[PDB]
Amino acid sequence: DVGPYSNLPFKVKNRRVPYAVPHFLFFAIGMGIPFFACYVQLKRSGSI
Amino acid sequence: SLTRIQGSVKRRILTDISVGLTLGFGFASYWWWGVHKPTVAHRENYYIELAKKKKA
Amino acid sequence: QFKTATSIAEVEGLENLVGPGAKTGTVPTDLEQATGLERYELLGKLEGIEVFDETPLEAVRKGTMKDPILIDSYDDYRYVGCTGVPADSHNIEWLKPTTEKNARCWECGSVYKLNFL
Amino acid sequence: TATEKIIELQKFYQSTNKPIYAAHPRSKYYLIPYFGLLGVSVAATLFYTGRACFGIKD
Amino acid sequence: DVPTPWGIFFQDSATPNMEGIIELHNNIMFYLVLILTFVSYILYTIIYNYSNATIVHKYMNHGQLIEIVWTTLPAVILLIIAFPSFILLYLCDEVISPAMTIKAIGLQWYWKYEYSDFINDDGEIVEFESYVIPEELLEDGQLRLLDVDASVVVPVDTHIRFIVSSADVIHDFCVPALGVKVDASPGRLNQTSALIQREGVYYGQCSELCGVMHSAMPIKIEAVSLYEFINWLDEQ
Amino acid sequence: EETYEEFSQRYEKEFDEAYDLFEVQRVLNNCFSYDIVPSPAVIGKALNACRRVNDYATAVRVFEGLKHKVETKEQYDAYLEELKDVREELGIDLKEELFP
Amino acid sequence: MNYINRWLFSTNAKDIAVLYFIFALFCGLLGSIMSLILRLELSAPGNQILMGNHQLFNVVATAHAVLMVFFLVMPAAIGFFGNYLLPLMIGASDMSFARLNNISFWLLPPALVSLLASALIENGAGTGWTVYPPLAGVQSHSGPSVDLAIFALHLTSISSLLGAINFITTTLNMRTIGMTMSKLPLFVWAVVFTSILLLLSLPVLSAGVTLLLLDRNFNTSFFEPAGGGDPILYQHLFWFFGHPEVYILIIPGFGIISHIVSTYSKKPVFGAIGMVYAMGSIGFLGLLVWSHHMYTVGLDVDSRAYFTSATMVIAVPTGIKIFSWLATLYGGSIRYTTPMLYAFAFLFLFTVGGLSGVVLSNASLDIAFHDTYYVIGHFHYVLSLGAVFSLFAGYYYWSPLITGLYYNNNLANIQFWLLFIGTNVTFFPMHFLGLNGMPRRIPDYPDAFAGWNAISSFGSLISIISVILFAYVIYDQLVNGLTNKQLSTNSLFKNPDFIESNIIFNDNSIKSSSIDFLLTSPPLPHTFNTPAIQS
Amino acid sequence: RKLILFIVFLALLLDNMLLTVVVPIIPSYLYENVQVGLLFASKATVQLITNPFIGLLTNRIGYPIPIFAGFCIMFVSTIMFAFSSSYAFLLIARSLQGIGSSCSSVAGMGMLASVYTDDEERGNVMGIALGGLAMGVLVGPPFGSVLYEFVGKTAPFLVLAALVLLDGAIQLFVLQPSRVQPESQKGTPLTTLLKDPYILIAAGSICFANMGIAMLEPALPIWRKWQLGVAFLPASISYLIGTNIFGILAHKMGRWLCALLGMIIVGVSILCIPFAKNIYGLIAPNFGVGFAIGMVDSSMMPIMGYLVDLRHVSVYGSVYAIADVAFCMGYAIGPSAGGAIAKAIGFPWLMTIIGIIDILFAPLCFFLRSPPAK
Amino acid sequence: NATVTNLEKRWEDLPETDQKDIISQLSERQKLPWKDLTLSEKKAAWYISFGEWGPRRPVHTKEDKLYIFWGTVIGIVISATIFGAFRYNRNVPKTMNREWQAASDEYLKSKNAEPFTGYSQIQS
Amino acid sequence: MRIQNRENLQLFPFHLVTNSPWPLTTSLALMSLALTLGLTMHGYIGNHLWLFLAISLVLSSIFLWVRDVVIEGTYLGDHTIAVRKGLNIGFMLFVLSEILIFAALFWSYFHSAMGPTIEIGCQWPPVGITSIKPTELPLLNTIILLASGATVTWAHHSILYKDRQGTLVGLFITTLLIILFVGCQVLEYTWATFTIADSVFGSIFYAGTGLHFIHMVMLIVMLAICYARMYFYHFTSNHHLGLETTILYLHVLDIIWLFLYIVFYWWG
Ligand code: HEA
Ligand code: HEA
Ligand code: CUA
Ligand SMILES: [Cu+2]
Ligand SMILES: [Zn+2]
Repeated sequence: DVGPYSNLPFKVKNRRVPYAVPHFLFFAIGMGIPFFACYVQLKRSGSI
Repeated sequence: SLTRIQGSVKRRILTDISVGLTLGFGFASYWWWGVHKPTVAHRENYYIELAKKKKA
Repeated sequence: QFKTATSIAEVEGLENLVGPGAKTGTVPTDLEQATGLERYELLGKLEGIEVFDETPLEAVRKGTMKDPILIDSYDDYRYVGCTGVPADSHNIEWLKPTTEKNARCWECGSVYKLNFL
Repeated sequence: TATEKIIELQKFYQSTNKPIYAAHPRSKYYLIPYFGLLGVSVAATLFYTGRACFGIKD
Repeated sequence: DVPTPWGIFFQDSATPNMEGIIELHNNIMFYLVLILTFVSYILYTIIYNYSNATIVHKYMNHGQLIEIVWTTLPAVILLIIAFPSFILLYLCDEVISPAMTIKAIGLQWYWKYEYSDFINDDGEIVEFESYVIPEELLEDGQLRLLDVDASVVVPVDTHIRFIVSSADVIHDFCVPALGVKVDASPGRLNQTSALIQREGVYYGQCSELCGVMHSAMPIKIEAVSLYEFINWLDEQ
Repeated sequence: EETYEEFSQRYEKEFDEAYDLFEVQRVLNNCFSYDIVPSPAVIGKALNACRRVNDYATAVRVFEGLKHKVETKEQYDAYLEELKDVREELGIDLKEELFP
Repeated sequence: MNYINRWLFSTNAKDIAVLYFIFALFCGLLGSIMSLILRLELSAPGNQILMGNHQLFNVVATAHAVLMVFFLVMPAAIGFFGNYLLPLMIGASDMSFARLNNISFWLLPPALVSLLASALIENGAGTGWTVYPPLAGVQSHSGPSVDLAIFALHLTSISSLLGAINFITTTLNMRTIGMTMSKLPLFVWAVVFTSILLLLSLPVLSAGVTLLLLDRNFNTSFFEPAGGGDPILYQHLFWFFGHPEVYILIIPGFGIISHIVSTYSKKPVFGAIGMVYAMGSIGFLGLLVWSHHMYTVGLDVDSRAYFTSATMVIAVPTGIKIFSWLATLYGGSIRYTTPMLYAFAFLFLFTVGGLSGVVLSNASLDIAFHDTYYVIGHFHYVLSLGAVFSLFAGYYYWSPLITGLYYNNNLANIQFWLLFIGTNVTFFPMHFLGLNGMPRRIPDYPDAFAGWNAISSFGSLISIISVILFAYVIYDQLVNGLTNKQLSTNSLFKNPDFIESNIIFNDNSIKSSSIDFLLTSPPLPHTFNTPAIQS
Repeated sequence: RKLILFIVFLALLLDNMLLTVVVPIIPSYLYENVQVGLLFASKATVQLITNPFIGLLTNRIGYPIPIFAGFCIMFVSTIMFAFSSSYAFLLIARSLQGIGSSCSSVAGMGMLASVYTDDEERGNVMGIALGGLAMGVLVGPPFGSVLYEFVGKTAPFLVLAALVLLDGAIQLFVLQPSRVQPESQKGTPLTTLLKDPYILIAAGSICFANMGIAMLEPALPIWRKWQLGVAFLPASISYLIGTNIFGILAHKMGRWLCALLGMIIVGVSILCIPFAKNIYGLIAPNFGVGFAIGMVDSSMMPIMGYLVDLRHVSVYGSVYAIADVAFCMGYAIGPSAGGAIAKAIGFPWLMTIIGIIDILFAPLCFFLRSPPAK
Repeated sequence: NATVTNLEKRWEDLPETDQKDIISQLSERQKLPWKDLTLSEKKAAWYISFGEWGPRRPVHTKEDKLYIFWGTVIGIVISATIFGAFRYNRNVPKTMNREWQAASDEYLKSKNAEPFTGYSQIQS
Repeated sequence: MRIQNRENLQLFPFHLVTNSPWPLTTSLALMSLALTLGLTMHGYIGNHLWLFLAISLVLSSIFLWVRDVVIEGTYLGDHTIAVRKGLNIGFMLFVLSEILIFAALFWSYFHSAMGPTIEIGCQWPPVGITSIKPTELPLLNTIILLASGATVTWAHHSILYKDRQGTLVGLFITTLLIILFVGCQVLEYTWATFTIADSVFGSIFYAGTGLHFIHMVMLIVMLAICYARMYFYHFTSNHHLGLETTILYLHVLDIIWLFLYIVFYWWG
């Protein structure tokens, strides 16, 4: 099954949910994790 | 004659290394005679007048 | 797992390279314990045969289409790197001779053909 | 047989059809406790590292 | 002195050491500008002449005269730079007779100054401590995060030796205009020297990290004349 | 380390032994890759090699490389007054007369 | 079960590089967002986003340094480009110790969890990237925060050491039939030279951090000056790792640039032996100078003199590489593809970054620049504009050969221009702020430093847009990647020569100097069955 | 004062570097027991002849003039290396280098002893001073081989001459040898020093340590191309580490015990040498030998001055000249005698005899635990 | 004539089985002595081998540079719009007012500060 | 490459390792060890039965690696002349790394000893700290280590001359003679009058002479695994890489102990 989409750990075609959701969620979580820590530590010390 | 050309790249290298240094020295003799020396002159003339007032 | 070989003419696979065993009360020798790609080396070096070659490419003659340099391969392709006829003149240029096409080495011009074994 | 079983386990590990760590009829005793206790250790260091983020102590 | 809004260059100097630092920096910038202009011109030439060219020179790859000329020239520049650097490093220091000593202890989030001289027979040594004025209590015209309640006061034209130590963590004494940047470790005494040529006010800030309120630890030095120093010392 | 009169003999010899079009284009590609412009005699051999191999485009692109290798325009116009009988006998037409 | 035996229980070296890439993207997104949080608070004077917490500002900086130095640049530069490319270029099937490759990969995810849990289980670890001893005690940081951040520098150290040993032991006895160790490509030499520095530098860091841990938790008084210890010791034991580390990030980049300069300007590299000896000298002289980081601690007057001399000697070896790249580019033909734009933007910005370093190596001038934004602006050009540019160039160079799918040229050019403008707008005014006297690691600043701080906060919003466009470029590469090889001639890595016909070119298209670009479009799992031959 | 130690370090480093750079190049002139022996002996014999005269002259004139003279002789010797194309001319250049090496070593050691009066400080400074010899011998051969293979012959000598010129500029800017200052009072004659036994055991401890080395390098099977660069590497590192460690540890441990242990290690390593029958087997012993030699230097060199300050007059120069003569006594006699013994009995037998003598002489250093005061 | 005339407007549209027929008809038409070839064949031979089709096309066409330029402009206009929105909602301390930065000027004038280039705290 | 039936066997002498589950499991055990050790020291756990489980799991994972590393050389038979050289180079580059963690601790001993601070009265081993006499038990340790260095050579010169009883006895004596070192140095840690927190002297002495202890438990394990693998006929007279790998670890530790006895016990 050697070919162009054979060495990738994730499936890109012939898929129930379109690949856009998995692609966008990765970057959204990556760019949203550094805000949750700030929220937790701000709410742990009085400030809103 | 006009049908015997032997060296062309070497002269290009020599004319391009002898112009990248003239420009460099031009842009470096403006930092030391147009940005540096007058500042020191102003600094010294300020100090050669702060002492005359104290003397008087 | 089967009949044991005594020279590399009777080695038809990994089934012929088990060998007998040592006797109780002795330090076993390498002819009494060797199984895989290890014993093949032992059986080759006791005769003068080197199983794993380390001989570089031919740098004696150039290559013409009528008379090409023959590279031996067990597949349909083999990567060959050319460095020249005097053997270090040409820089290193890599080529992929194949069973349907020949490499030609854009700078010096050597042609390489593939012999399938 | 004798202490030279080496010419009998070399005909076994070749022609096995199973991974090398689960081929002998002894690997169960090593592999069941290990994979059993690892899933307890990794499930206890994720209960105290989420229970500490909330400020709970013992 | 005080920083200016859209600053580009150093603050004004008031001690010989900062003047030497400025001179050495302006000496090095000469060679740095020359090298940058050379590289920029060569890149321009490559872009203008050799962009999508028909002829490829694939046999000029060795060099022997030119490979010695980018290996020896840079060394000469480094030696020329290293001469004045060593001269300044060994020359400028407190060669003769320090005249006053100020011990500056850096606690957690303020400063503590002692004048080691002016001692009575009973240990009446002059001492005070410096805090930062909060933004709520500033008067009309004071600088935010730089004005303090007590400020170091020194005479003009006098050698001053600062001895710096620490009580909690590693702080760092800084007065940019005066050319003083020394460290404050918990178990060693460091020393620096300063001579002031003109009267005025000199502001400074801490450098090494020490915790939450690392941004509120200003330093303020006034350079009064001798008569005003004598009058001020007879009140504290 | 090679002189003009050794370059202009080695490449004549290499051009008088090419047997295909790949070899002709290879030898022409590494002739225009030195600091020496090829002599008027070497290009005379290159055109005969292109005639044995039966190629027309290569015989016209050869003249267009001289226009870029030469420093000025007078040298180009001096090459074309000595490589003129070779053109009007073989039949090669310059690109500025075809307007391709 | 086939998935688990190919992507969790793995031995193939080219299947671990893809996991390294997918991890590096995540750990480079986190650090960039944590940097944007910093630059949105340093915008105008006062307390803007983080309401009054000066803690949670130091934590952000520490997590931004540790994440983007240890979790992005090292994994990308040693794993995705070293594990994947070295065996193919030297002609070996797989590495010598594959299971250590798997363990080196898999020690990183358990290291990210500790760092992320060291910022939520208490106030945090606001000790700076360099965890200095007298502040990182149990009087200022009292909790399991610094403890859990010291453990994220142990697992990473183990991974780096096991990778270095494998790289050194693979390039010695796993070469092809005719590759002596003087015909090796430049990238392999760079990886070997960095793997030696990793061996000779990591143990000192491990000893220092372990001693700090013992001082915190087992009251041993190594660096407490109330029992006979000195904090300065830690500084030594840290900075012996500090300077070699800084070169480990940059030597792998250099070789990458070399390949690009050799391929899109059709000329072999000027003086390869000179370049290998230059890399060797840079590696060797990176161990004999480490105390230019500490001139203000109170050293002798003859220890400053030695280090001010031993630091300026490194300028000689790097000039050889720069001038060699210029000489390589001089005579040949240049076609401006997207890797070559990055290669060109690395020869100029890195020079600007390294030239400011010669101004800070002097012991005399360092009393005006230490703990100031001059050092910051110095190291961004060499880190942010020197290494990340090389990573992007390597990606745009080797992505088609690895995945088999092409990418849009126009969006790549747009991303490059936006990154260029943003990085040159964000890091340059820091020089002016440093010259005028602004210290490091301060949330709030006096009223005078406002203006430039408003200009450096405008470039970060241009760089984040470049990151988002990079995400979309990856999306457009993965989907409809087969039909993006006819839009532009960027796909071809070498174009026809002047005399070469199109018909002859289409029959003989691939010309290279290494085995890298002759392989199939996605490389085969087992690439070499019969050994490769060299003359 | 530390600049003084730096000057002495530089002098020793440059001297040993110019002494050792040749072995990359000696095969070209030569093309080996007998031919290469003269190259070794020429420098050592000339140095041995010239040490006592410099030791005597230092009292009359002082230190900086001999230091600068050794400098000038070294520069002239480098230039003479540069323009040599015959086997005979090399010997003359070697012999000219010998005087400069002798003068630099004797004057530097004596002046370091004079300026530094305390015992522990004297040992600590002399260890770092002696480290330069090991560092230069480490650095020389690779440097010479690389420039010979790349730039061609006569380049390494020009580079080393440039480095020498830098050293001379430093010496001029630091010491400024402009005036002549005779010492406070004349020292004891060399005959009186020869009468004293403890100084004799101190000299013999250094003398017997170098025999195993001096007999070995002339006979190594190295006289491919890469082998010449790495041939002398291990002993340099061992000597460096040994000197640096034991210059500090000697005072607290006790110098007699350190000397005893070092000589025993020398004997053991020499005895272990002839077992090996391949070139690589020579790697392991050499380290140990080098390390041991360093100990026997760092503990035995300073004590000379101590004896001078405990039973004679505090005038240096002659005693450190005695130490240098003992140091050089092995390289002048070795190649011109050992081969004869090699013809007489054998090579391994000679090595075993030398090792046995080294082990036997070890107990005699116990006598230096405490000497009678004057 | 029609088969070869004006190949500059048809070559990239023909299939790869009608392209290998023209090449195999100009290769048996070039064996004849030149000067017997028509001008159209001379143009076709030059175009088929050395022409701006296939692997000889430029990386950037005229309609791609405008695209890149107007993609960068619209990527710089969005950062400006996002940054301005974060600029109206700020915490402005009491000190950043013109009537407060002119009072510090009198203090810095009385205690002579920056006798060189200048002192001024007015930045609105 | 012209032998008759050559395509039936590999064409290159290198090992293609099969898929294994151990790298992931060791990482999962080290994660648990790290988090539990970081938390248990500050509360949050209480019970000390989790850290022990983590350490036991890590050790068991290493042992399960070495099982598969032994079945691939003795039973399957994939260790050619190239693989053995690679393994030797690997072990050398780990010994080298483990030697450079002792240099740091030696530089932390020479940085305080030379220049003692004002707080401690300027003196090594300071007032109130009676050092360990170097004419006692720390001589038996040196002599036992020197004897052990000689007894394992009689075990490697009896496996090349084909003597079995004479290769088992040597290894037995070596294993029973490195246990006495640990026993002596665990009895000298209970007859001492200074702990790890009484000085900078009692904290660097217990941190360079305590890592050696951990490294010599490893030799006991390695020598047991080499006696048990010789009793069962696993070693040929020319293919034994467990003995060669173990002998280069004993001699290095002896050389290191000869530096921990003249710099820590005599010098003061
Ligand atoms: C990653 C890139 C990188 C590299 C390669 C280096 C290596 C060098 N670094 Fe290092 N440096 C850092 C980034 C880097 N550094 C960082 C981040 C720190 C610590 C910051 C912190 O801890 O907060 C540090 C540490 C550090 C400091 C301490 C800063 C301080 O005092 O606070 C200094 C200056 O003192 C410095 C300067 C230099 C120099 C001169 C080099 C040289 O190797 C650079 C050589 C480059 C050139 C010389 C360009 C050559 C170009 C030519 C055209 C040659 C022409 C010839 C000449 C110019 C004569 N570096
Ligand atoms: C790794 C090097 C690195 C990187 C990437 C960055 C990123 C950025 N850094 Fe720098 N910065 C440092 C070096 C680096 N920094 C260090 C070491 C510190 C800590 C110093 C300390 O401890 O005090 C620091 C901290 C730091 C601060 C806080 C300084 C302080 O108050 O003390 C600031 C601004 O205040 C700043 C500036 C910026 C900005 C605006 C960015 C942003 O512009 C980010 C730029 C955007 C990118 C670089 C995109 C990244 C690309 C990807 C993620 C894709 C990767 C590509 C592939 C995998 C193919 N940095
Ligand atoms: Cu206080 Cu910093
Ligand atoms: Cu540095
Ligand atoms: Zn070729």
